[PDB]
Amino acid sequence: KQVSWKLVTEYAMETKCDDVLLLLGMYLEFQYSFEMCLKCIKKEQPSHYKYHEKHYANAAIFADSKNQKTICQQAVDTVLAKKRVDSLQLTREQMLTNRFNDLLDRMDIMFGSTGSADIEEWMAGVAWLHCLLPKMDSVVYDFLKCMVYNIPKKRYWLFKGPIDSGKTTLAAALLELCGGKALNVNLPLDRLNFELGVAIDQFLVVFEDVKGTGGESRDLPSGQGINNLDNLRDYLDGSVKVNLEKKHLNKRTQIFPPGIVTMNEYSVPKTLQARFVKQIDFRPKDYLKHCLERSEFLLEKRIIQSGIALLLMLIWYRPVAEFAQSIQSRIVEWKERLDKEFSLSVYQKMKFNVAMGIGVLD
Amino acid sequence: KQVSWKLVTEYAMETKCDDVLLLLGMYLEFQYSFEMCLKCIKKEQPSHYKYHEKHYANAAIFADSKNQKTICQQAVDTVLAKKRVDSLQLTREQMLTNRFNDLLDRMDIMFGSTGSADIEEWMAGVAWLHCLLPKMDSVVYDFLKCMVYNIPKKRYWLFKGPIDSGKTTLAAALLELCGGKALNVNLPLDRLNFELGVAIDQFLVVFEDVKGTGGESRDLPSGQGINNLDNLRDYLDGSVKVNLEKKHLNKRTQIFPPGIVTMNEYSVPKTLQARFVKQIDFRPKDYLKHCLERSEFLLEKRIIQSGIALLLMLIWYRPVAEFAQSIQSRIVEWKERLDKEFSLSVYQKMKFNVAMGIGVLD
Amino acid sequence: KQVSWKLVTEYAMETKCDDVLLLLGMYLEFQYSFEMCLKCIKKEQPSHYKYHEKHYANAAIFADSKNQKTICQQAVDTVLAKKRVDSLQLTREQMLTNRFNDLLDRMDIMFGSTGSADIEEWMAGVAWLHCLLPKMDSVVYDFLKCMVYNIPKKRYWLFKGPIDSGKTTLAAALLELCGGKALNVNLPLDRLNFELGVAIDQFLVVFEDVKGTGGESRDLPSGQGINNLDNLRDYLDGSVKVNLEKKHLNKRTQIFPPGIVTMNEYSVPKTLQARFVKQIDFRPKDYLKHCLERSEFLLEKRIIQSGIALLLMLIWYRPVAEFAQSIQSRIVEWKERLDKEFSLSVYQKMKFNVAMGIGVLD
Amino acid sequence: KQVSWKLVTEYAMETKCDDVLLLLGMYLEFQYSFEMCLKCIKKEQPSHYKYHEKHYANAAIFADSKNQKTICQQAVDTVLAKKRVDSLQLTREQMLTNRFNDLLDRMDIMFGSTGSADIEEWMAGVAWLHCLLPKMDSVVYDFLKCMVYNIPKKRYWLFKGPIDSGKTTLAAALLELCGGKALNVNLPLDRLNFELGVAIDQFLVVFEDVKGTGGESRDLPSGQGINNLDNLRDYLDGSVKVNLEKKHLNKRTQIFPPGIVTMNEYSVPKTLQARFVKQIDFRPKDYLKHCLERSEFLLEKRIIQSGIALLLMLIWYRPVAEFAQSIQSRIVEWKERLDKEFSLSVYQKMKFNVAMGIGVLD
Amino acid sequence: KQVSWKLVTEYAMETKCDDVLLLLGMYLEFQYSFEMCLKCIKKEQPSHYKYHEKHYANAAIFADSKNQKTICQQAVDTVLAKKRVDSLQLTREQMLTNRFNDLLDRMDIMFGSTGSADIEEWMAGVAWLHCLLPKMDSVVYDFLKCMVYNIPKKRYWLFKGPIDSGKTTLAAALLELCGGKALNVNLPLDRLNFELGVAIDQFLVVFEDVKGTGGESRDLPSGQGINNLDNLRDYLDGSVKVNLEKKHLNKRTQIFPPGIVTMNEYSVPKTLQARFVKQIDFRPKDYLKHCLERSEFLLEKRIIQSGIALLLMLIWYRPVAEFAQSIQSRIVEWKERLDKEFSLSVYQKMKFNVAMGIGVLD
DNA sequence: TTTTTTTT
Ligand SMILES: Nc1ncnc2c1ncn2[C@@H]1O[C@H](COP(=O)(O)OP(=O)(O)OP(=O)(O)O)[C@@H](O)[C@H]1O
Ligand SMILES: Nc1ncnc2c1ncn2[C@@H]1O[C@H](COP(=O)(O)OP(=O)(O)OP(=O)(O)O)[C@@H](O)[C@H]1O
Ligand SMILES: Nc1ncnc2c1ncn2[C@@H]1O[C@H](COP(=O)(O)OP(=O)(O)OP(=O)(O)O)[C@@H](O)[C@H]1O
Ligand SMILES: Nc1ncnc2c1ncn2[C@@H]1O[C@H](COP(=O)(O)OP(=O)(O)OP(=O)(O)O)[C@@H](O)[C@H]1O
Ligand SMILES: Nc1ncnc2c1ncn2[C@@H]1O[C@H](COP(=O)(O)OP(=O)(O)OP(=O)(O)O)[C@@H](O)[C@H]1O
Repeated sequence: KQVSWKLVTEYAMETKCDDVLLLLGMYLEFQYSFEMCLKCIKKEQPSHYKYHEKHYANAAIFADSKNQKTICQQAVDTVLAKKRVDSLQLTREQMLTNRFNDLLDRMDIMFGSTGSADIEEWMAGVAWLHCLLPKMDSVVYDFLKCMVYNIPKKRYWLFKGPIDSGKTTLAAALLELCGGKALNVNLPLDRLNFELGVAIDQFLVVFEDVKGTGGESRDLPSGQGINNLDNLRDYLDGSVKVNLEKKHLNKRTQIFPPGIVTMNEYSVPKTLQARFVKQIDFRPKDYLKHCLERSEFLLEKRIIQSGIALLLMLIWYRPVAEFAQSIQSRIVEWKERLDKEFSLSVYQKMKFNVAMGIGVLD
Repeated sequence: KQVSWKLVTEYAMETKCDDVLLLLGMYLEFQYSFEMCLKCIKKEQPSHYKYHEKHYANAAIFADSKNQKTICQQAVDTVLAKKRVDSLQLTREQMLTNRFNDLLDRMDIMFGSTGSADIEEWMAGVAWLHCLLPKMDSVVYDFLKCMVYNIPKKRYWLFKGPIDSGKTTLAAALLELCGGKALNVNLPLDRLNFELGVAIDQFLVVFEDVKGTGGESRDLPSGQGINNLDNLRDYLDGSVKVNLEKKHLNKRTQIFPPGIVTMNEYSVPKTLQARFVKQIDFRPKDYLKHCLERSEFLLEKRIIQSGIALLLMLIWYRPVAEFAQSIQSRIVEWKERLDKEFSLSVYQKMKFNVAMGIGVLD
Repeated sequence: KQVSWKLVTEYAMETKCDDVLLLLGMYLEFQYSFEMCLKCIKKEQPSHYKYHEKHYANAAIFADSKNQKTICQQAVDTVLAKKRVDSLQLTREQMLTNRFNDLLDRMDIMFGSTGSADIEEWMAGVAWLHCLLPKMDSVVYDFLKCMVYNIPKKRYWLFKGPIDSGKTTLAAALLELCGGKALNVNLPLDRLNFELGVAIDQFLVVFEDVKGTGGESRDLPSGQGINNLDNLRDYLDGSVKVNLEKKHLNKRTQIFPPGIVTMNEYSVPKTLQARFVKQIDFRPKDYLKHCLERSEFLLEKRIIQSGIALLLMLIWYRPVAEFAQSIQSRIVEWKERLDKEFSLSVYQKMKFNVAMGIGVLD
Repeated sequence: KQVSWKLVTEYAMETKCDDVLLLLGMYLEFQYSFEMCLKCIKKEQPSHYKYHEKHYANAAIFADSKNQKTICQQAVDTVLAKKRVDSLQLTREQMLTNRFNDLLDRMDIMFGSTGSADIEEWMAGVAWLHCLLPKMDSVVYDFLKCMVYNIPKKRYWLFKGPIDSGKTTLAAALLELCGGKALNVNLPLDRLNFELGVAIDQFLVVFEDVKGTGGESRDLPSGQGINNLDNLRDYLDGSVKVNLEKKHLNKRTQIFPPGIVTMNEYSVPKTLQARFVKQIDFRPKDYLKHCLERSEFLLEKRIIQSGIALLLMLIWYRPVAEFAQSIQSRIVEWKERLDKEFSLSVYQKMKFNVAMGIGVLD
Repeated sequence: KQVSWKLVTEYAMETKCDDVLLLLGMYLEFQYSFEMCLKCIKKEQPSHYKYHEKHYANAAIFADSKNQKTICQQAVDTVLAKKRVDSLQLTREQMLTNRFNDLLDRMDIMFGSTGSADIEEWMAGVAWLHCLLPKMDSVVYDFLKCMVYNIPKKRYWLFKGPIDSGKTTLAAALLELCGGKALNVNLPLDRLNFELGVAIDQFLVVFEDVKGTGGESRDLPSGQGINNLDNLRDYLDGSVKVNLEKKHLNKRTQIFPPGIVTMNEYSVPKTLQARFVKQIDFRPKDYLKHCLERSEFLLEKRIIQSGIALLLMLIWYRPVAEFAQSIQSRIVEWKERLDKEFSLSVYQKMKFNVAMGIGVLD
């Protein structure tokens, strides 16, 4: 009998795998009898144990094929093709709705019975982040809607304040939530053309730590990047399409994606100040620092970095109506979980602890 | 049975598709039983719902093929082959006529039953455009004739004015109208080689915001652009063929397309000035700004960037006689539709509101 | 009859071989009659004499094959696929356990019947290393655990001391034990970006011989290393992912590995100082250089640079329960072997010889 | 009836051919009958006439094949695979053993029954070489052992001497004997890195007359060598692995091979002095040049840069016991020829003619 | 029935054709019936008419095959393979002897019944060129032998003089006579580094206007000749071999070919001067110009550029015994046919017309 | 494999 290339393509679709070697390696594991597969028995990896029993029969025949890499390439192409279609057709709401479904699937596993994570420790993260800025949950919801509508000029946000004020911590969580890339515009003017190539097909971008100049009078080290951004007007305004370049590839034309800019207290030209919708000032606070000392599991597990943390904040704080209609059904079930898991006094007491600078838990 | 490679080629032809991945993805959509196809039922994409029912049977057999990417490669080459045949055998007038027929097809959707656009909003955009320069519609018509005739050493128009005077706005609409590419000349002398490669087989090009030198007397930056263009004379002149380059690919040879140059008020070599046919000055105007502040749905929907808007302006203003004979029938039909939906007084009222800096739609 | 590709795939897996030529060459050796095979009789290479008999028949048929290289390419892909899967799914603690099993296999060879090394000479190396810093074994155990947990901010160790004070030596041994790469960051600021591409998918890095500035007052030749690091805080803190560049390749995004920093006695910014978990001071000591000078077989055999010496040290000093569960069996066997091969007085004397600076062995 | 691919593969192993074109060209010769093959009859080339009569029938069918280069590519892969195996499994002593057998095999034909050379000619070369520097054979034997043992630090000798000292001429013959390369450290230190990858996999290496980087102080043109090697220590001392690079290619790590520094008499830093076991400084000598001027034969056959002469120098002087154990028989089997045919007085006569600068032969 | 690939391969060997497009073009001509072939009847090209009848049958079937370029590729490889076998194995004299046979076979045709040129005009060319410098035939005989023996240092000669010195005229004729290749030395070296790959497998190479600062006294620009060659002294010496570039094929290790350098009478370093074991100075004379002016077929038919003219000159002047041995029957055959047709007095009077600047004919 | 990117 013969290999079903179809069953491989279904697995590649369902795992969303798009490295040929990873696809190859995964599929080969299934050739042993799932009935005794230790990975199955220990429930170690969903992409294995959910699928081993189904694909076992075909994996055995695949193991005898002489065409193995060809089968994988065709499968992987199917996954890549689906992404091209989606990018050229989905609405930005649907894109975001997909991204949330992916995160919610991880949370189902992660706070599942097999899952490692402690929902309490992750809720401690939410209390800390909600403390980082006034009206934090509203600020997130505003940012998200701004990215979805992607209204020209009204597109870009500025994070400003001294080193160790958490701005990159928040940027990373947002970037994890939406998907996107960091970029570094401090380069000399030539290499920028490949930097910007990273933006190709992304949903967000984040500009790291753009060094101004003259602020070294206040110990802020001088750099080029502010002048470069001052010269990247159309990329920021997003009004017309632009051409983007990768190594060994011909240029590609699209609307440059929206995003975030982060900096120390350099002085900003009014030309550039005009382009940001919103400036958010970050400032350091001792009680957060003292709390972190006592609450170190937050850092150890990277909780405060994680888009998973922000999604819990949204689920906790914001009305069911605000979420895209299809996932509202899942959202209700998560609100129901959290309501069972915490009384509001539990949550409030945590926030109080953080404000005291005491360890979050008591 | 076997896959019909012919039917796939037909689908590629009729969608004018020329990405192998997009084609593959699209064709695989059809493999599911047509009758339940939610994309069909919700009438989401004509590129799908027109074709699914027809292609379904062959799509199922295609889904089993071990050879899928080779089948798609042949179809994509057929679409590319037709483009090259046409590029070597059409008149410049015919090319523009075909391009216009395409925009007119897109307009059927925008204002059709699916009707996602509002024709009143898009007609508001035309009012703002007809304010941007004296005799705007006459200027557009003169440029179109210039591009069709393609008279050697009389092929290029110069736009200059302050920043925020409107240059790239108007270039963007002309470029969508005719089809073409933007190019950046502010580069080191090596990178120009691959950069100018982009012009291959295009109808227009636009050289974007060419930087001069000594412009700091006007608080401009300075850069390569002007001294660099002063070398590239024969590309402007278009009297003789030239040899054009792509990455990993051999030099093509053709006449370099006609086009537009944009800049701020750098001072220009009189030699380069003599190579331009026509210079158009742009100036900021307060009432356009105040009108825009009160009319921002123009920006939000990119109306004033869009080639559809320039086509609508021509249909409103120009005699049917000026249109190429084949499309005069469609032009007459669109004129009747516009005359039905708008009085002159309504259009006059809009234009008067713009002159007063009011929101257009009172 | 026909070639079994499966048998070649097994050999490639069992030998963990990932060069197509290395694989091809060795498999061809099996075609000659194993029953006489001088390599087998002289028990020279395990990867041969363990396998020759088993694979013999298939190797003979493979010797006739008309497509040999395609077989070997498929086999090598299978080995590479296993690495990709493991890279993405193992815990760091399992990676180290695997890294240990590999070395224990090679030790079973070195000190086995083939006897190509003397365990007593290697134990001399252990004693000399143990005297290089107080509580050396506890120091090494702490270092390994630190790399295994990879707790953010708590990630980097600093080695200071005069030249020829062993800091390179110990780093080399640790790197041989764990796997990883060195890096040089005394470069100018631009080319650092390609340098840091080295770290992609490594377990450790060593920033080797960072030049400071102004140390040249103590004849420490000055350079940009220190100031480059003081920019790189985000990579060191390890709290969020970063983008790494390779030549002719796209960026790739990951957590930046933990590592070690070595320098002569330059000054440090307090900012940089705060990023280190622990500082270790190296001082040159006369009895060590004199003992080396009278025990030079150590150097000649490159013993003291070798991770095998570190593994022997851990086994000698540290409890079985402290090792990962699976390998505790091999640990027990090796303890028993070493205990039988060395009474304490032997080791005590060897240490005391080092203490006297005389040749270790007298 | 069909081409045996195996017979072609044997011939490739037999010849050790590793160029697909050479293999193809030669094997096609065998299609004519060996019975009148004039190359066979005139005994022109062994790699033909030794094999034609065996391979004849297969070569006829080979000449009718349609796949000819495909057969030959597989055969070249076999020989390259063989090298890859040996290059990784053996140690330096067996490598040298095989290396000597190769040159001994050649001498066993050059002075063989063809008479196509007379060893007498080479003995004049041997005399000139033994006059070149004292105790010459022992200096070679010491260097050979030194480069075999590759003991750390003790890895480099410095040649020194002005133009026409012969230091290049010597290094050439040693590289002929060993295999290895020379390297231009006087390259500018940023580009220099892309040459260092030449050292990959090399048994032995040489540094080309390392220029004082302020060397023109001695009226010797300056170059980066001494600046670089003042710094780049353990590439020479070979204690630990270091990393090396090529243009458009990856880095690779190795122990940097042992070798020879050469210099014209530039200023040398103490760092760079410490690298050397030996710092042999030597002169152009007048009778030597006058000898060659009267002993032109030695240059006419390039003898004084051929390692074949060094092998003969060792064969004459060195005891049989000093050589690799099995080939000691071949050492006897040469000493029989030399010590028969040339008296030590005849040998001393040649050395004396050299010492007098007289034409070596009378 | 089917194409004989063997018969095609014979034609490629017969023609010594080694371009796959040329070969394909050639063979397809034969598909028409040779019996009426105009080219045959016209006796237009020997490469055709000698072969059309023989190959017609096979060409007819070749014309229908669906893989014609595969046949031609294998055939072309057979020709390239033959060259590689000869390249390594032949004596330099034997190579030169083959080259002469080829030229003599053309002279059979040129002065044959085809009679497409007259040895009258060519002998006028001989007479003209025998004026270019004293005893020209004898000077060439030295250059040939210097090249055949290829003795180290004794491998390069320098032509010197003004412009219009004929030095390129002489270089051209020698390169044709040998079948060498050409190179320009005067580049900034890292361009030339890859270009030098051309030198692979060549009997001879030549360098045009080896120049430098030694002519900027006369304000003639410093081409990097004198810059490069004092470094590249080894390549002129030819004492030792080196590795050389190609696209696609592996780098090839060879000695450099011996060759020629030329200059427009710049200075030379004495270090470099030593490599020009001859140097010869050339200066214009007006009567030679007037002769050309009155003998213009000398230039129009390129006679005075052509190696054929040198071969004619050597046949006239040199003794039969001075040639390579086996061709001397052909040497005698042409020496007869020459003096059979020319009295010395006519040849001498031709030379006297040249010396007078009279048109050679009478 | 080159090429474009590296490399400069
Ligand atoms: N608001 C805050 N007040 C005090 N400490 C803070 C605050 N935010 C962050 N921290 C501390 O600073 C550390 C680093 O935070 P983060 O990386 O986000 O700072 P940053 O100022 O945005 O950095 P950078 O500008 O270098 O990207 C945190 O791990 C935490 O210990
Ligand atoms: N003539 C104008 N008067 C007032 N506002 C204008 C005018 N033209 C453009 N604007 C405003 O400025 C924005 C920028 O327009 P655009 O980017 O085309 O102008 P530009 O700065 O002159 O062009 P470019 O970037 O090509 O040099 C417009 O979107 C509109 O909001
Ligand atoms: N503690 C020590 N006391 C004396 N000699 C030492 C000591 N440690 C190392 N050595 C000697 O120094 C040599 C070099 O060691 P190593 O490279 O590890 O030193 P280092 O301090 O890291 O030097 P550098 O920074 O100059 O590379 C060793 O091979 C040994 O000969
Ligand atoms: N000891 C010697 N006595 C006399 N002549 C010598 C001696 N050694 C070399 N020569 C002459 O010098 C020529 C160049 O030799 P070689 O390249 O080996 O010298 P080198 O000292 O390495 O020079 P450089 O520093 O210029 O590279 C030889 O071909 C030979 O003619
Ligand atoms: N001996 C000569 N007397 C007079 N004119 C000569 C002589 N030799 C050559 N010429 C003239 O010089 C012209 C060019 O010759 P050639 O190219 O060989 O010169 P060249 O010195 O090598 O030149 P360049 O340095 O420019 O390449 C010839 O066509 C001829 O007209």
